[PDB]
Amino acid sequence: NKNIDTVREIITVASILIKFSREDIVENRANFIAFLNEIGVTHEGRKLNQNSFRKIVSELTQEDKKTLIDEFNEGFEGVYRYLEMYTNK
Amino acid sequence: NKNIDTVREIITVASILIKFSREDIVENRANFIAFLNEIGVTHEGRKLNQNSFRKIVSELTQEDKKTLIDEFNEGFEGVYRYLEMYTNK
Repeated sequence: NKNIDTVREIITVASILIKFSREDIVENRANFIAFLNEIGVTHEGRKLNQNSFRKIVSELTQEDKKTLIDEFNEGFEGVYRYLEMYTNK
Repeated sequence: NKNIDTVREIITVASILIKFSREDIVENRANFIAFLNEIGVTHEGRKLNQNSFRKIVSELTQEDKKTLIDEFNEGFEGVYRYLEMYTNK
């Protein structure tokens, strides 16, 4: 629906790669975007574009992030340092 | 939010698993539920249970399934064969 929904399922997904200890895929946004289209993570039901990716992950409000922090306590903490930093453009 | 939302992020995560050729996890609902508790797919802001898992996948409407067909073109073709057959109880 909005931005969080998509970040949400890419949080789980990239924590798979963290679970398997393949943080290298996570370590670059573009490689990861490609990876996104490949395994089929969509935004608003559409394919996920390079610019429109960066706006989803980065431009979130504090609210959206608190909502992730509340539901994905330990999970988002770690992987959201990773996801944030690797798309510090 | 609703059942579809749940299946949605769990879909992409299991296409990760078949990307890595780890269909052993996908091949049974229970192993998958365990893995759901691992990576942290939380449904209605709550922990995902064995019975509550089977509802999310099963009770979907034809419209909900068609919704995933339309939004997750490539992915739900593949993984939703797999996902559906392995939880025909």
